[PDB]
Amino acid sequence: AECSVDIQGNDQMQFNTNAITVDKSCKQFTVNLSHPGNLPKNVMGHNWVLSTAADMQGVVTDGMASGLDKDYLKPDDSRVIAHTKLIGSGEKDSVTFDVSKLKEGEQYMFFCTPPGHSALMKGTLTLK
Ligand SMILES: [Cu+2]
Repeated sequence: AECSVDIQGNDQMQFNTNAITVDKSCKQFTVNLSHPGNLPKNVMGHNWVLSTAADMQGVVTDGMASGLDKDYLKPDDSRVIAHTKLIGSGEKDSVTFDVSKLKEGEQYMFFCTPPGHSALMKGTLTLK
């Protein structure tokens, strides 16, 4: 409903949006991630990861280094505000997070951390 969004990552390393708006009065927000296509998780897995704009580089750098078995996220990374798990084609995962984690006027970015994906699979998240 108003406090959720559906996003897709496909076999061509595309998310289907580059901008998410969250109603600032939502108590929680949910992202429902899915993966059209047929490529398996070990080839074309995707996740959905939220951080500040400033933290994204570091999250991506350490995430890509962390490997498939760690969903390409640094374990215990305090910069990651919220994340789904890593999913392959035909799979689905949802994450819910507390909108009080987020500041009106702050610049947030969502992105996919797997090797080769983050520059191609990113966007803004902003409160309205
Ligand atoms: Cu991806």
